[PDB]
Amino acid sequence: GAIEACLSAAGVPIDIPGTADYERDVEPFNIRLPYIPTAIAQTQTTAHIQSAVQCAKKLNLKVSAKSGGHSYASFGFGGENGHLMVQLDRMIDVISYNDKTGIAHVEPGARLGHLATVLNDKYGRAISHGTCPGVGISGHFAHGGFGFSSHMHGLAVDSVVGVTVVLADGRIVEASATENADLFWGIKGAGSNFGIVAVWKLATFPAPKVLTRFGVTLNWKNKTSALKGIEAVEDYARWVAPREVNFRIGDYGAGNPGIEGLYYGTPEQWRAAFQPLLDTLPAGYVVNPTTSLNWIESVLSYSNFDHVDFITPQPVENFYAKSLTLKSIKGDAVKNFVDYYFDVSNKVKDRFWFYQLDVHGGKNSQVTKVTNAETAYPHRDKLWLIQFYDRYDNNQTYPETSFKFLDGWVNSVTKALPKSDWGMYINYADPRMDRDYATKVYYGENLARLQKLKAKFDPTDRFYYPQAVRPVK
Ligand SMILES: *Cc1cc2c(nc3c(=O)[nH]c(=O)nc-3n2C[C@H](O)[C@H](O)[C@H](O)COP(=O)(O)OP(=O)(O)OC[C@H]2O[C@@H](n3cnc4c(N)ncnc43)[C@H](O)[C@@H]2O)c(*)c1C
Ligand SMILES: *[C@@H]1O[C@H](CO)[C@@H](O[C@@H]2O[C@H](CO)[C@@H](O)[C@H](O)[C@H]2NC(C)=O)[C@H](O)[C@H]1NC(C)=O
Ligand SMILES: [K+]
Ligand SMILES: [Zn+2]
Ligand SMILES: [Zn+2]
Ligand SMILES: [Zn+2]
Repeated sequence: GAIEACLSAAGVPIDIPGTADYERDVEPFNIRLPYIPTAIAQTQTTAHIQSAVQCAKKLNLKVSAKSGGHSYASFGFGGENGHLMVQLDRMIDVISYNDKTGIAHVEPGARLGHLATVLNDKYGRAISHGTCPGVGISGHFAHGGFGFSSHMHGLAVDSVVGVTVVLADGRIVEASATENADLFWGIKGAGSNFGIVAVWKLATFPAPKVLTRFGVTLNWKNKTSALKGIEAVEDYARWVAPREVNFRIGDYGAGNPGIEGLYYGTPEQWRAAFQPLLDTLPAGYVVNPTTSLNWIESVLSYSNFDHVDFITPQPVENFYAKSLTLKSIKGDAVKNFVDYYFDVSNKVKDRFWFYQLDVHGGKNSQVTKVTNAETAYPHRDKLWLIQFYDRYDNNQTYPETSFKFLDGWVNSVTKALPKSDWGMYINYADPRMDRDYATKVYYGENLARLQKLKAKFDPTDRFYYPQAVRPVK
């Protein structure tokens, strides 16, 4: 067909329907949302990426990059059938490392586990990114990237010092603080909007030698306990929590909430740093035993797998997810949250679900040392990052009536807050919002600048997906 012929003439490898490569590359991480691209360009070089974009232009197609394919909305496909899909996951190398500056150049199909493995094993270096080893560098870094080092060292995006980008017109350009700084600003938080990143240029830190994983089983058996407890954790997060502590409250057992965390220091140093919160928690919590880790052991520890060096996709899932970023959860917000928690959520027994309340902001959070004005990322004024997750078996159909579960929980918080108090996080992409509403909540106070930037770098909407920023001049 026209697109196949076009790709072939340009020397761009293409997946053939019916082959193993096609079957692998076309599989969404969220099998709730499969999409059928018109063709899959399995790129090996920056030139292939540029050729693919060129082919999209001449055949008037929409083009979408897929890196680790972890988009909760399958946006790597385009969020709909019929795009040219630029499949990036064979481009996995740390192109170069500079031992004078600590800057690594990295290909856009490297997964977080593979990246961490190469930087640590080969160079003794580390970056602050997410926990899941199969996640793509590109989708992740482009929109933020939060994990168990973000309090200490900031977002994955905060490591970005430069990018090589393929634009909607197929030109290759460099972006950094001193070259195309407007484009650089957009890539660092809304990067799916402005081109396909071909090379990430990343600042690293020495791989930590002394880390302690900690956990506390909270044992909140009623509404009172959970209200008092979430309050105690916010206060600590807002005012006390030292730089070295990274943690969240999570519940993976429909009523068995815990704190899990990573501390930059010894077990004794953690205990002293956390003790003020321990003194305010409702009585009946149990401090679980600590685990002493080095950098690469910690990556493995929070993995949920027996290895981390992933160069292929991780097992697919079948789910819906939502998110919230909040200034505070105090007042009616936490009251409504806890009611719903016990009256509704804890009686949902037919599938696996979770929430995570991430300590994202607060006084000593590195995330918060960058303003909303400095990069595309719009949540620098938010203490909490919240994930809600609703997962069925792969052989089951996600039922239409099941959406209202996470919808209800999110509403219970939002109805209690002014609109300026909360947003949503595009790395926990929720496709059940129209283009205008979603970009309002994903990008906050930065949306007006993003729209103007979009009208400069993608006026035709070549990179269209249902939740892309609108080009507005
Ligand atoms: C599946 C999964 C996701 C997780 C997990 N844990 C996370 C955590 O510890 N911290 C977080 O902050 N987020 C976590 N997430 C969510 C993921 O971070 C997001 O789902 C990321 O967006 C995933 O990125 P990726 O795997 O690369 O997703 P894609 O579906 O390929 O792309 C998403 C988005 O990005 C665009 N895009 C891809 N590639 C490029 C390039 N090269 N240039 C520009 N834009 C690109 C896509 O088109 C799409 O729009 C844990 C788990 C298990
Ligand atoms: C919620 O649960 C907690 C403990 O799980 C309750 O506190 C316990 O119950 C009574 C009343 O305070 C005390 O005699 C116990 O010793 C408490 N146990 C612990 C471990 O502290 C609390 O009362 C409950 N709140 C309610 C039911 O409203
Ligand atoms: K198609
Ligand atoms: Zn590897
Ligand atoms: Zn308080
Ligand atoms: Zn293994």
